[PDB]
Amino acid sequence: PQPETLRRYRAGEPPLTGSLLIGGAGRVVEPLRAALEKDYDLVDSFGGLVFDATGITEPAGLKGLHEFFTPVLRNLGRCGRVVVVGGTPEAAASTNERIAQRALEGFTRSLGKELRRGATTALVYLSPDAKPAATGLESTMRFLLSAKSAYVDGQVFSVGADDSTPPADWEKPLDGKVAIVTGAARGIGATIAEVFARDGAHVVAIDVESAAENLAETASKVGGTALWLDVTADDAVDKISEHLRDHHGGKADILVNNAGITRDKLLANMDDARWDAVLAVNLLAPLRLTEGLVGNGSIGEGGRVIGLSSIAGIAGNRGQTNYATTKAGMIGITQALAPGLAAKGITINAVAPGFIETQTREVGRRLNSLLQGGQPVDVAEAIAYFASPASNAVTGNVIRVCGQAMIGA
Amino acid sequence: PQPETLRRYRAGEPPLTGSLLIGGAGRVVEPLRAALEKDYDLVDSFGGLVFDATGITEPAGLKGLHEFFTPVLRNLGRCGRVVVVGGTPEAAASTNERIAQRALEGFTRSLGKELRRGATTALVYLSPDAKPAATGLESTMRFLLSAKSAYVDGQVFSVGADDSTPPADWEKPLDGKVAIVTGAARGIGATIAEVFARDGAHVVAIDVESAAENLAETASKVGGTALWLDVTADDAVDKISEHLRDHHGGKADILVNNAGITRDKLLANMDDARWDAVLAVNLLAPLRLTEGLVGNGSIGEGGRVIGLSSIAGIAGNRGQTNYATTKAGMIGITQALAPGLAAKGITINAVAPGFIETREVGRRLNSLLQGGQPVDVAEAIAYFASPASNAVTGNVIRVCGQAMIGA
Repeated sequence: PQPETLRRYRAGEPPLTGSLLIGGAGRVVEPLRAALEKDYDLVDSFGGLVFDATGITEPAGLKGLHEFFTPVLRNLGRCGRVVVVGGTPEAAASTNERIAQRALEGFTRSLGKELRRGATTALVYLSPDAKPAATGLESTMRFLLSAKSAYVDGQVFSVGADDSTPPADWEKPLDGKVAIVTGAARGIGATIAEVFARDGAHVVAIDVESAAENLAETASKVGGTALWLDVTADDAVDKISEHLRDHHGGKADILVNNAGITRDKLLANMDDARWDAVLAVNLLAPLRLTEGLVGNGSIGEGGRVIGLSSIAGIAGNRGQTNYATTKAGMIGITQALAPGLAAKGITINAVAPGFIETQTREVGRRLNSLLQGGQPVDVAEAIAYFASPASNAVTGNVIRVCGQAMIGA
Repeated sequence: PQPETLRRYRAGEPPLTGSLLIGGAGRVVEPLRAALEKDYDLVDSFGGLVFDATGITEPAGLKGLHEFFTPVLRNLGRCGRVVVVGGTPEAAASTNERIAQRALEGFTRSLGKELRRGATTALVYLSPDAKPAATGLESTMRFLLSAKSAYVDGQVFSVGADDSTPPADWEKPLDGKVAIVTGAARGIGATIAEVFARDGAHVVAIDVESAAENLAETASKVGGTALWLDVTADDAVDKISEHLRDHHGGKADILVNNAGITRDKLLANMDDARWDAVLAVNLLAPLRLTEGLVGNGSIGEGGRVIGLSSIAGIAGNRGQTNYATTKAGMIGITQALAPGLAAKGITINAVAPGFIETREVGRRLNSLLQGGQPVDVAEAIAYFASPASNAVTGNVIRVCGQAMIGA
């Protein structure tokens, strides 16, 4: 009983390898069909199973989940996508509807732990205030119903009421956009830059001076520019804005707060410098860069801020009272600023990676529904989803990229 | 690292095994000191370490956690208690403060994973509209700072703004209260009935007809009354109301929705009966009983509803799409009904047990290195049931020894 080689994004291929079945009842089934009609193969294997649960307003109606899924799970293909779409529970028209809509999460997390051959589950809630066409839902569904979401599993997405505008080209969604990526010389940051450039964006790649030639290498590979910077410095916002003005028209559309450090130590053995330095790089700097780049006009309307939280921030981790406080605080930034940024036309989100390959580890690779570690592209893809200019109805969200890792809160 | 023999509640014993250090800065350290002064040993080990974080309004201020805890952890006693008290992040007076208070949860859960010898952590949030005396905070701090909270670890408790009255005797907190406990013939339900009776309550023990014999025994052993019936039936609310009318002036103070069943099957193989039975017992019935008993005034002002969720309903489990959906549903009832019930002076909360002895892998995969005991789940429920926990509602607390599994 072993790990599937996971399907990942490749130019030119259809989003799903099988057909797309949209079932259930409520307000989303018909407009989603109309929207996905021309790029997806509507009803082969099922590449995708979508259930509209928005019509379920009492716990007695949860039966529809069973009635829809049980006959069709046999036909779900390799790396197939299961998504349940509900109404935001707090916004339901009754306490019965709230209970039912909330119950949907026990279902989708459980079904993630049953699906085979790299297939995944997700739960998406849509505001009851979205218009009937649900154009604000489309970027979320397109990311989920595709190879891009390869390592995102068992999670919950929250879409608001606003309408969206599709990008000129769904395969080039970040075309014309300027994106700043911190910690961009290596690892996940370098890959965010890559996936960003692939989607059409011009990247400002930031890292510390010691990451020298590595930062130039990334910058060259992605067709962007290298900016050598300590993000904790008093003058970081000024220097970032100066580079924007000198090389990118004074604006950025996107900021990815990817740079991060660990200094693991048990609390009983913790020193001031290890606490402070991790707090400075991981929490204080992304807060200062977000408030300062928005505040000086560098990032404005249509803007996107994505932070890197992590599983240790949600579940805790031994020797990481410093790091986990900062990753929990990243979630705080994301939740606290979302209402203010909305008022300025900016979204803010966070991606929380689990076990991702590449510079005990055995357990860490195995302990998830997908039976394997993730790849840096898997995290980059979740982050580009949020960066989309059609993702304006997504804000306040924290999405683990973890293979449905067992560990949590 | 070996598992510790966990200290559990026994009468006449001190709540903590060493002294109680209360530190930090904000609106809570002083009034909390004043409240716990006569019943605790304020400052031989530390039996408890409480840090007031409410003063922290910026991320730069989180260093106070370390400055408080780091020097004193050396002396934290066996089965010791660490609690950080913060201010509800949603209610913060600035986005900086929300961010800093939100961040406290990475801190308490990571520290849960470091603490040795049985000792546990908790985060408590207190509404910024609570009065300076913080009397609504007292039931939660007293549960946490005692042996009763033995298997609760790494969790997050949410206290509102309302004042509270202490019971006449903190050791008999449910004296003169009437409690309905479903699924009470055996197991966790029978133990809830016992702990309730220990705490001075009159228990109305409910279970099914086939359990009539076992239910009678339990009722006699706790000094309560048995009432067998099928909680799914059209007449359940009537039979219970009728029973209350007879024995307890038509009124119950507490309802515990403990009855629940599993019919495990992968969804690909799920049949109608296995889905429907599990939904009916575990979700439909508790809801209908709550709404019914509230609806006819059997549960009124001072009321307490407590539901059994479980870790399955939070994290999911293979072969439990039915049972998980019901247990997430119980969290749904908790959260959805809290606002309207609060207007009637009733709280509603849920406990979500982890691995409880009643196999090798789930026993050990928690910070406490051991499975729980049915008493540990009972205590959590009795904590919410308290007449002094009226400022505690809409909470979901796991009783899992800080099991690694989660969402």
